[PDB]
Amino acid sequence: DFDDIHRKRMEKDLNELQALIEAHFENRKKEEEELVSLKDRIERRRAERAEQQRIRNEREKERQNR
Amino acid sequence: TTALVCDNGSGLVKAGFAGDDAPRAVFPSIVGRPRHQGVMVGMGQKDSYVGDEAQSKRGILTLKYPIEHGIITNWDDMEKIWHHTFYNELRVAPEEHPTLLTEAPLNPKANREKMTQIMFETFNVPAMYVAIQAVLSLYASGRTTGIVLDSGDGVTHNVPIYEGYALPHAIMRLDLAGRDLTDYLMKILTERGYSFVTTAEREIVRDIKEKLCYVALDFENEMATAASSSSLEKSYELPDGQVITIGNERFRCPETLFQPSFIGMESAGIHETTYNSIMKCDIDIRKDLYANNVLSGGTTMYPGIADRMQKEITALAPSTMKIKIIAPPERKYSVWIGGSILASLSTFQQMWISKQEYDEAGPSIVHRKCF
Amino acid sequence: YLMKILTERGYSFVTTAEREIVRDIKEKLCYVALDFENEMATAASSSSLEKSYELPDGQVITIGNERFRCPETLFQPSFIGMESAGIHETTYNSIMKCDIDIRKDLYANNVLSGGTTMYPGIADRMQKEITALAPSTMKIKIIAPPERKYSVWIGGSILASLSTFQQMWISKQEYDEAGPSIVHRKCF
Amino acid sequence: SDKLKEAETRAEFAERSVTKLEKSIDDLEDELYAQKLKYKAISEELDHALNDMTSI
Amino acid sequence: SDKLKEAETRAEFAERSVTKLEKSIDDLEDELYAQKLKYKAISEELDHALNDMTSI
Ligand SMILES: Nc1ncnc2c1ncn2[C@@H]1O[C@H](COP(=O)(O)OP(=O)(O)O)[C@@H](O)[C@H]1O
Ligand SMILES: [Mg+2]
Repeated sequence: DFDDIHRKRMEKDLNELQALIEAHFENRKKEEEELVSLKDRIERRRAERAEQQRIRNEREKERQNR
Repeated sequence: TTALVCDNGSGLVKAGFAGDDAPRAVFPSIVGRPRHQGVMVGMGQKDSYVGDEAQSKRGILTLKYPIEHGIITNWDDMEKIWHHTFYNELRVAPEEHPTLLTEAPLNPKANREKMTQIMFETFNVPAMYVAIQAVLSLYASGRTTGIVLDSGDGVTHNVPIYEGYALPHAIMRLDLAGRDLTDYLMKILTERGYSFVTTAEREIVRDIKEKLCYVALDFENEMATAASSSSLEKSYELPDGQVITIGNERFRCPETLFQPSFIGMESAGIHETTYNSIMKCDIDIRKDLYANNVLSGGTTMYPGIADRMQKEITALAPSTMKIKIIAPPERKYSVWIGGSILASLSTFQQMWISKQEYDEAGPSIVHRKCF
Repeated sequence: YLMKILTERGYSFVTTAEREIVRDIKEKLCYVALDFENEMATAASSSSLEKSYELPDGQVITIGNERFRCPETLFQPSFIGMESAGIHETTYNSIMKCDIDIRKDLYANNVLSGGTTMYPGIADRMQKEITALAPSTMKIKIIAPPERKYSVWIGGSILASLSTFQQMWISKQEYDEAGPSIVHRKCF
Repeated sequence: SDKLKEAETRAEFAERSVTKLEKSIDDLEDELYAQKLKYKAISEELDHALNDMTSI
Repeated sequence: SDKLKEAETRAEFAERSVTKLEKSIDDLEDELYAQKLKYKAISEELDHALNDMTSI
């Protein structure tokens, strides 16, 4: 007894810390930069949609104005 | 085959196969019948949602715990909980697995006998064994001595053990536990305007207690500080909005543990029943018990309790002895980890209550040599 | 109320037959304003709202700010002298009487039905009002299917077509044994 | 005449509604992107912290 | 008849546009709200970490 405390504690004392650091690094890398880039891409597409909407609205208002 | 280490508890049922690190399925032990009428046809509405399913439909249920203070008050509901645990959370038929239940100290005999009778007749297990909830928590710490304070959610008990020889005359069982703290918190929240009454809102108050409350190192200084500054007021968002702000209710709810006069209980706090439990022991093993005080159970997870308790005991104890409080990070599942370790032992493999033995002596076999 | 406020321009409808004409006017022209005071101010300055309508015999009429004042009575029942609160606040009160744990689901699944909820622009006014009343965190969503008028009957057809429901009918022999008071009994 | 008056009127309502919807859509999307970018800035704060934690 | 046909088709197209826009709005709303809850949770756990640091 009291000799399995080493073999159940020291293991996770380093392996768990290193593995969680690895998980945090990979999750941040996968998540944050890709999300910001994708949001910028969607913003550019949204601006293009806004331009298309403005053009169509203006041309239809020009024709229909009677 | 492998053994099933179930642990009924009172508030959270923890179960899993023997030999692992953590319980496989942990879910509240509540059985809630619906209370309204119900107009949709064919919706597939059941008559009783148990376990973690009734913590999601709790808006239209009346949850009721089947275990009040360690003892079991509603046997049909407890049978339903066990059936759910075996068949849906573990999906292993009990006909092929030994079981290791756990029971608080100083409980009524009839409860234990009915438990074994159910396990042998309804579920028809091969062999079951009942163990005291504190010896397991001592197993999990890897010690062999020490006095363990297992403050669960139903009942707080304090079993001292030396060199493997338990001291039956020094067990101090006190019935203040997490549930009474939930009720007291729900009662002092009314001083700001928030009223929780329904049995469903008791769960919300429990969540508030878990996430916000903490044990003060010194009570009077905290009461004075919270009454002048506002650095303590932490806010919390209800399940529908309308955030609430908890002031000095934060450290007044768990203070009831050290002053049970708050909820009208006469007895002394958990800081003084441990010292009394030690002083009943012999004069030559008091140093070891002082040095190996073990904490377990859910309710001992309050942030800052391992320092308050040490300060209190150091105040009570003689100045020469060293007071050390073992507070492992895996406190909540300490009893179940110990249960897994005990069930995995080879020396223990012949202590099970085999079914043929029960057939020969009846349910009263549990009080006999097979304890 | 529309028939009563039309008299402010000169058009008097009195006969019970002309109530049908006023109903047609209400159906075809009235709409619910998103913001009441701004619309009242706009209709009193410009003339972009005045829509005309041809009676069953000629003599077209022009409806001004009577357009959004008729259906505004729903959100301010004080117009027709009723004390109670509008349909924007009785829904919030009906929610708040429910238990504290099912309020989010009710907030997110508010359903509109019935004919009178077909006014153009009501699904936005009601959402704005409830969002004003409700806590800021909850999401308020208003389900307004295009088949609103017949929603009750479509649901009735679905319910009558169910197999599980086939044994809930009040069979005639049961009525013969317990009288007409059978409806309040188990067969609801 | 009744039919086409109805159709054009409800169509005009549809156009104004849909344009309001488009303004709503753009505002929601841009606000979502701003919030997500704030979150990713927080994530890179945490990632700098994790690089410090590389001390372990 | 010609004006009626053209008006009806324009109306139906705009209507289907309306429905699709509503669906898109709902989905983006669900995702944005999930992000919002994620942010609140991360901030709250961050503050809990700060208070844990205060403790120790
Ligand atoms: N993190 C926590 N902080 C404070 N209290 C907690 C925490 N977790 C659980 N509790 C309290 O402990 C109780 C669970 O105790 P538990 O050890 O599961 O009891 P049992 O011995 O019946 O298993 C809960 O009712 C809750 O009130
Ligand atoms: Mg326990």
